[PDB]
Amino acid sequence: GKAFDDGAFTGIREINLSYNKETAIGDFQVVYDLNGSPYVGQNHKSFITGFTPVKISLDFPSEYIMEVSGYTGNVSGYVVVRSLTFKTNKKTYGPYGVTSGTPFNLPIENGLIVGFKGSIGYWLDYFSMYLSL
Amino acid sequence: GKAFDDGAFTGIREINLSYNKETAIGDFQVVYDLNGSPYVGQNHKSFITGFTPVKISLDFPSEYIMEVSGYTGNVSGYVVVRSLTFKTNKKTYGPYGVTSGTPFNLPIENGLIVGFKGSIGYWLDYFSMYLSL
Amino acid sequence: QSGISQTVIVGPWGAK
Amino acid sequence: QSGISQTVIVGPWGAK
Ligand SMILES: CO[C@@H]1O[C@H](CO)[C@H](O)[C@H](O)[C@H]1O
Repeated sequence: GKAFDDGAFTGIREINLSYNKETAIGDFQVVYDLNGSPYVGQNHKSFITGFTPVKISLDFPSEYIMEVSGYTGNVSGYVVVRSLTFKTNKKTYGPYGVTSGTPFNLPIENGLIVGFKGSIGYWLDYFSMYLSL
Repeated sequence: GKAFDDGAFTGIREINLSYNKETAIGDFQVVYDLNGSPYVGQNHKSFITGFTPVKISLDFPSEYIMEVSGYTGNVSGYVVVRSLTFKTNKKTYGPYGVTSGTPFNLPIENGLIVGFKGSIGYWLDYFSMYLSL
Repeated sequence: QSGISQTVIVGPWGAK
Repeated sequence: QSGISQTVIVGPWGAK
């Protein structure tokens, strides 16, 4: 996969991702907030194409993500993120993809996701999140 | 179960917990650092006996936790924390308990666990961690 | 603000 | 120190 690292911002306005229902999460792009202005993040694309695109448009600043969760599993020999769900104080977006494999979740009691990093090959291999008050 | 919330400190010196290889995590207690003095956290005890005690004494400050992981699952009709494992930059402590049910994990690329909170009845029901740079 | 300092908290894991 | 500010990071998930 190709590594990526957006760094840290001041919050999240929009998540653009893609997935396929037989495979996994494909591409990933975030529109951050930067001091109350939109910052259009790099668009991290899979080496292949075919995925169904989704736009998660949050009602910023009142709406924010409280939990990220997903499944990892094996697709044609690759262990990847097969599913993602984003739960905010307002509602749940997802699951997008295939919800089979080993689960993971990052629930947040206090604080904000303010950036993403990770790696994408054919699919989303893994990701980390920057957190801040 | 009975709620506990130790608050936030400067770091972690020692974790004392108990577990049963057929059930789940029981007692939990932490010796934090507070500006260079050990802060002896309240021993948060299970309602029941019969657990095995473990002392995780860390080489503070050069050694620190990088990943907490575990399983959650049924015991007696309750969803509880069935196992924990603590990985530092120096070694791995655990798994302690029963490594069955739903996996979870919190790996940390940057920052420190500085506090625990949660609830313990017969077993560790749930927990959260305070993070700081 | 209040005069109580704030910290990031992640969790909970276990029972909901 | 360096002059780059820092931020808590948690992860990775995705079989690592
Ligand atoms: C069997 O007693 C219980 O212990 C459980 C498992 O830990 C839960 O905490 C219950 O609330 C507490 O009443």
